[PDB]
Amino acid sequence: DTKYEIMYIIRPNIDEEAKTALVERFDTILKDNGAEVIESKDWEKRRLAYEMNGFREGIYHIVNVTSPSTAGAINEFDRLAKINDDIIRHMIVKVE
Amino acid sequence: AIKKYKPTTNGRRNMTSSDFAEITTSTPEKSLLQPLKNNAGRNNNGRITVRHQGGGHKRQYRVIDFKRNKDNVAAVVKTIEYDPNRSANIALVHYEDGVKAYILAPKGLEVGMRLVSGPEADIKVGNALPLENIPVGTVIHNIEMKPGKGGQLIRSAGTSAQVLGKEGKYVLIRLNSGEVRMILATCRATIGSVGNEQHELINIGKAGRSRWMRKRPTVRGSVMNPNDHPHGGGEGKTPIGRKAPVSPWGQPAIGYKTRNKKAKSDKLIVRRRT
Amino acid sequence: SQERKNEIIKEYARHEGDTGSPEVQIAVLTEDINQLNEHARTHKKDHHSYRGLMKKIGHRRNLLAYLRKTDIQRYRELIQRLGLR
Amino acid sequence: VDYIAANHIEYIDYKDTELLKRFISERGKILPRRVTGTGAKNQRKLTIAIKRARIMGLLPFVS
Amino acid sequence: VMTDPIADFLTRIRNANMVKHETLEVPASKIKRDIAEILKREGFIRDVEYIEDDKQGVIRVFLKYGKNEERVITNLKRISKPGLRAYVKADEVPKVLNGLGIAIISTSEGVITDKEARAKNIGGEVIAYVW
RNA sequence: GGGAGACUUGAGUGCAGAAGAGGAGAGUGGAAUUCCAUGUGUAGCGGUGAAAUGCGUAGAUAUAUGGAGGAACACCAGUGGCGAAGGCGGCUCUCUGGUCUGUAACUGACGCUGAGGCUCGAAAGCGUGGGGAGCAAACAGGAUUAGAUACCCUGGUAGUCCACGCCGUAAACGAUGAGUGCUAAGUGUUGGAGGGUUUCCGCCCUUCAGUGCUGCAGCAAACGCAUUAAGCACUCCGCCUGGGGA
Ligand SMILES: [K+]
Ligand SMILES: [K+]
Ligand SMILES: [K+]
Ligand SMILES: [K+]
Ligand SMILES: [K+]
Ligand SMILES: [K+]
Ligand SMILES: [K+]
Ligand SMILES: [K+]
Ligand SMILES: [K+]
Ligand SMILES: [Mg+2]
Ligand SMILES: [Mg+2]
Ligand SMILES: [Mg+2]
Ligand SMILES: [Mg+2]
Ligand SMILES: [Mg+2]
Ligand SMILES: [Mg+2]
Ligand SMILES: [Mg+2]
Ligand SMILES: [Mg+2]
Repeated sequence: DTKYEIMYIIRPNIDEEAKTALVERFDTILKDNGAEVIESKDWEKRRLAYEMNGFREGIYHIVNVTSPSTAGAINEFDRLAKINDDIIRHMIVKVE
Repeated sequence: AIKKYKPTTNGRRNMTSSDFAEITTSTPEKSLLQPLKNNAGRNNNGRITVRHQGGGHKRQYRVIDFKRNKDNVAAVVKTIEYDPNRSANIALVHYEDGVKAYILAPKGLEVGMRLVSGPEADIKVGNALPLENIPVGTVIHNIEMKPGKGGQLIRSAGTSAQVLGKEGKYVLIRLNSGEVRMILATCRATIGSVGNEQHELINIGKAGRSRWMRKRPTVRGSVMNPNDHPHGGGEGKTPIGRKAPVSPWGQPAIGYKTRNKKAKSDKLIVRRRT
Repeated sequence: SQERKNEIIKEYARHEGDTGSPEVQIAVLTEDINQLNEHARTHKKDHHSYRGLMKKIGHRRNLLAYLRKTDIQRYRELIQRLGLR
Repeated sequence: VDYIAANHIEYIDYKDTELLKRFISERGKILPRRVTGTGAKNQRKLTIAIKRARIMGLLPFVS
Repeated sequence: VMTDPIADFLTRIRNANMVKHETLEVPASKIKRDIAEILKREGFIRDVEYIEDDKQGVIRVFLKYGKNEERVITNLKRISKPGLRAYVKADEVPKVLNGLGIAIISTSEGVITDKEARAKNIGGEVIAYVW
């Protein structure tokens, strides 16, 4: 399998329970599409080096995952994350 | 795809048509067929009101569900079928409760897709949602201008529109024509673009084929008599010989805009094109 | 896949532990050639990868030529097993 | 001195913004490996990590 | 790929001789040994020895330089090549430098010099000239 | 040369590692330009050797806020890397080729070259359909000039980008075919490998394969080439036989 790391920025305004619901929704997306969510953490809450979508602040949440390369879980996360408004920016990188 | 005919005859020469590969059956739904008569461009007065129409092949109307307001259950795409009345193809879909219907076939539609309608529907090709629930940047079709009236815009083969943004109770849309305008957010649309994108590339090939498609010959005004057309008359071939080319009823034909100047939709039209 | 390569090595091995041999090499080359043909059919414009495929094809033909030169019976058996011309 | 080598870290996360900040000049521009005394291999890895950090907003593009 | 180890042997000798190296080494082959021993008994090369390894063996040649480091071997030349073979009849055996040099020939009587070949009145394949 | 054996060096596979703008597909980030909208704000801005065209009192340039969208990927960056060549530089992921270094388990000459064929092949160009900010043949205007169908200036269409399909040419160059072996050193640098140290980092020694520079013998008409030969040799291929006409 291949190991991915997904760090995405939730807009800072979000409520705690809304944030928790969003986190679990995206974790469910990964699992159902065929990935193995081996870790999901709320990494930090940081100011942005530059304004992103008009925001200078955000909540960085990390998700370490490991999925078959052919599985479309990563691709589906990209699609749904891009569509969703809460998440500002998502980075998916292979981790060796 | 488009198949080109070998030049076995002058008529057949340069002719092209669609292979109809996507079409999966040639047996329309008896339940949804309705009769249609060829008006041949004649109104209740019986006068020819629109020229160059009539003749051609007999057609049965297929009842398309432009409303897509059955949000209760998903509809499974049973077949892709050819529709004589529209450039796009249609899709027969079964609702899990047993209601059969036809929809426009979006680009990429496949038999077995389980489409859904309503606010909770996912953003998938063929699903129908109110415009408010469609994320910006989405490509859509079968847009309705008045809620509940059914899709009216973006229904020809290969056409598409894009959702640009929201404001107030309206949603900004770029139409296939390139015009940018506001549309009531409560209106619905279908995710995707109209399939059969290749339709425009067909080369009709011969006059008889136009006749099949119900187009009667078009006669240039320049070869009519003066009492028939403003361009008529004159010895030999003649130029326009007027201030500008005009229709048979004197309406200028090149660049003269005909949209009503006090149209109520000017408030909603943001940027015009065409 | 390394796992796939090992399994095919075992199937066509002339004897125990035989990795390099006309039979094993040709079979592995054939599998990669078929697999890479699908990739090329998907990516018509991947000319660099396609040259790799052509080098593989040439190498496999050379091995087959050598094998037919040496042992015709093994050559006939191998083409039968692998469905080659 | 190759600071990366001295620290003996063969994995250069694009999240260790503190680690990255010691390889960029003011204005956010990246420093030459000849300036920093580091190796070529680690220089390439630093470039990738810094660029990833910039795209995710951890580091500034300019200023 | 190497196509004429005999020519390679001759060229190894020529290059080593040109730089006045004391010794040289070559992969061992029967015909190479025949040429080496011919040169040895003709006094061109100082000494010859053979080593056995697990590839094909090795042959080491110690070059001969006269007084004042003068080169004994003026040059070597490959006559018969894989591209074109050179066969000479008994009366066609050549003389290198009017006999001062030698011509190594392969015959049904073995690998012999030009003098020996014409003494036996047999032809063969002219492997090389040396002088 | 032919037949029957044997061998492992060449060749390839296995196994353990290394780097990389190699290719393809779909996404995505920031600076800038231009344009759009609206503030502020008034007399120019722009440009040249000097000018003028041009834009600006219908309020320009500038200026702040955003918005739009096209293209290229600053810094890193390096006779650095990769590719057979053309060529490949933002980042991510999917697919994918090749190369190098070890080990020596495997096959046991299976190799080299390669007419004819086939594939790839910068830029421009062509076809269909897209897209189109900047730049820019053509072209327009202002200058220069004896003239200026130019150099210069202000604009600017095709094109430059994308998908598909053609086209098959370049100073497509190292103006140096490929394979192999041999023949002083010195010094850089790329990716590995081993040892001797070193607490580690690191430094010393050996070596594999690139990449530079310097430089022996040798070669050369000279210029220069010199283990990345144009030196010493063998194999195969392509090609040359005074200039013009061409
Ligand atoms: K998003
Ligand atoms: K025709
Ligand atoms: K139709
Ligand atoms: K007509
Ligand atoms: K007339
Ligand atoms: K690879
Ligand atoms: K074009
Ligand atoms: K070196
Ligand atoms: K002549
Ligand atoms: Mg008409
Ligand atoms: Mg008439
Ligand atoms: Mg009239
Ligand atoms: Mg008239
Ligand atoms: Mg007339
Ligand atoms: Mg081009
Ligand atoms: Mg030429
Ligand atoms: Mg070197």
